[PDB]
Amino acid sequence: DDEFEEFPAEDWAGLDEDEDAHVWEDNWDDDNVEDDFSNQLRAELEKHGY
Amino acid sequence: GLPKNPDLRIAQLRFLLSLPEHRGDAAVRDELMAAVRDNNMAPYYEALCKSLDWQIDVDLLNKMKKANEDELKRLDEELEDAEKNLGESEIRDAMMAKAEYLCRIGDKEGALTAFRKTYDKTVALGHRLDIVFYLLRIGLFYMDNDLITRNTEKAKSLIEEGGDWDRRNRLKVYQGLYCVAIRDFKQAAELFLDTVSTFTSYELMDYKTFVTYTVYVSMIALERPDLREKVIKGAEILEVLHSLPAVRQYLFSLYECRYSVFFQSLAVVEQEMKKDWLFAPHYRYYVREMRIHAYSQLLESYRSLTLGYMAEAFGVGVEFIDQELSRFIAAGRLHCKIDKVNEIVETNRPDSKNWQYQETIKKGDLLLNRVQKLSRVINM
Amino acid sequence: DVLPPEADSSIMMLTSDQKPDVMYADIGGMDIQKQEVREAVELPLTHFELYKQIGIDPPRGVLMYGPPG
Amino acid sequence: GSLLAKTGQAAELGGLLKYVRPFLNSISKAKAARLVRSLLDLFLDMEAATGQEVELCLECIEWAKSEKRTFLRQALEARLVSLYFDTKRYQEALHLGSQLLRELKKMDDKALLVEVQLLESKTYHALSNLPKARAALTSARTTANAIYCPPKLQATLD
Amino acid sequence: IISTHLAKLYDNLLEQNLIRVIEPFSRVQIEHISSLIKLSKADVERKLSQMIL
Ligand SMILES: Nc1ncnc2c1ncn2[C@@H]1O[C@H](COP(=O)(O)OP(=O)(O)O)[C@@H](O)[C@H]1O
Repeated sequence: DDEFEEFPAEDWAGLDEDEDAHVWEDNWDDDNVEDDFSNQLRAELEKHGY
Repeated sequence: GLPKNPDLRIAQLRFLLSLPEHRGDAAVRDELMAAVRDNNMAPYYEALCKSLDWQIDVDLLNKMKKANEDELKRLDEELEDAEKNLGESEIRDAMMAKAEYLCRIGDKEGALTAFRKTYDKTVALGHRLDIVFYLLRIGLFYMDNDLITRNTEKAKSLIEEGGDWDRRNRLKVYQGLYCVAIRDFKQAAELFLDTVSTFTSYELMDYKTFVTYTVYVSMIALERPDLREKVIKGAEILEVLHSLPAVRQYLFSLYECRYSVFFQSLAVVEQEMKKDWLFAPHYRYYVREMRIHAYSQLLESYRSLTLGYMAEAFGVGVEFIDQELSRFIAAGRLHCKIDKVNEIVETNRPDSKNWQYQETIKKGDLLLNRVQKLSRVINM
Repeated sequence: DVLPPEADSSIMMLTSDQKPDVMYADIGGMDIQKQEVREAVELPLTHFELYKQIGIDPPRGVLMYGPPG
Repeated sequence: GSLLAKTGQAAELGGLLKYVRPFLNSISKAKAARLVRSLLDLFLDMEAATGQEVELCLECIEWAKSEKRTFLRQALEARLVSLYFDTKRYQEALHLGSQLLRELKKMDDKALLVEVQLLESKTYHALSNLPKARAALTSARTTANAIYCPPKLQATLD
Repeated sequence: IISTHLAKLYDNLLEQNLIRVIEPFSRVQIEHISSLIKLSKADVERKLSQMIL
């Protein structure tokens, strides 16, 4: 039993936090950055006049 | 089971003061009004982050904590030293009073130590059920998802097997693990529509709050199969929507498929979920998943619905719906394409044969990956 | 081979379930007692879990020694 | 009281009801109790002071409780359950009906129980609580078998 | 049980009228369907949708 350290074993040097520390399953679209939807709908209501 | 429920309230108040900075004036008031009470000094190492390091009650409040904790500690010492009561005796409840003092007054560390001590000491059915409930409640208090999973695993495995008619008193918070997590789609609802509460208004802060969780979970679950015969037929469901008109408003809006009021109410739902510590689907399943179900419901039974008219039938801002459709198609759902040169939504709904055959070839891909992995397992 | 169905071997009636003939409160006899009968239906109406814990021993056989009344 | 109802007066009838209390506690309990009920029903009939009808009757119930006329105060509680259903009250009518049922089932009244159960069935239907309405209605029938010819009540059940 | 049943009955006639006039057509323009039913376009489209969802 060997760990195959011959291949470059660059362990992740952060050791600070787990971003998804829980069992949450992420998606490619789930991690986009926006002001959610409530603010966007408010802006949509404003540009239409109400 | 009443304890740790007002503790849940202060935990939610700390959430409302910490994560959303918009609530920084009223959140301070409710946090202070419930932290000067309830003896929040040991449970104030978390509270010091938002407000000052310590509110100006230090001398009086700490004396109350130390005196109360010492009195219970003296009581515990008397039972465990002067009397040799062991096993099935009153020492079991004496250590429950110790754990209650270390939980309701002291920090969670002492309460957890007291719990784990008597859990390993006595394994009686009633005692084991009560402590599992307390461990779950303190776990959902301090947001230790590891502790919530641990108590849920043992309870669903062996603890709930021994003893019945108490699982009906526990699933409402045993499924809270799925409620706080992303899994609000299938497993949550299937074990959470049960309207058998262990108390009239407790655990999840109310029966009304219990319903709001039911409505949110059901809305994430499904769009419009015979849900009229699943939740709408529910008499207690109709009654509580009479109690909450706004909650009744969007639930009927989704049922009636009237998008003009739905989106405004859906945004209100997302804003309400923002003020709730069960905010895990922050960018996935507040409004995007529900409208994915709604848009799928809308564009199905349609072939080419114009962007301009579907925009006014689903709010305003033709460009806003156009960019929303493009984003969601790129996400994968909303099975359709956009004819930009003519501004048309040409859907592509596969037939019952076509869509299902697509599902089989996908599962064929996954299982070929499985058997190839198993072919790796053999011959080595 | 073994036959799964058992009711039709000698007829003697069959599954009368899933068919509303006389629902419940529509009976003209009101109660007579009908509380021991609802006690009898407690076991079909789940409550076998409530038979334990609560420590009751639910009834098993109900004999009605009455005329066609 | 008959002329006040005929004319439609409210303040005068309210003052008369608040004034006749010495005479109520000088005669037969049943006769005084039914006189109170008749005057209260006549007052609540025409003039719709929704901000005063509930408060006035609650005061009468408190007065009846002070006089220890249990059957009187129970009757007015049933009347306010009916008034609550008339005003589309959500759940305060429900607990009041539940409180009435607990107080009345220990007794052996029959007319009040049928009215309470029927009112409970009505408010379930108003809140669209069909299965509980059916269960309450079935209990209403089981209680209503006692009265042989309540010509108004039998129509209400039907 | 007055507005609710009248609305329920109104839905019944809408469904019956649509189903009665729909057998011949393999593909019919919806403004023609509205003309036969003597109604507007949005309400007929909304009713026909709610039936088919
Ligand atoms: N609502 C009702 N209440 C009481 N009896 C009824 C009602 N409806 C019908 N019946 C009668 O009850 C009878 C049952 O008869 P039967 O089964 O022969 O009596 P037994 O069960 O004693 O042999 C039927 O013949 C039917 O006419």
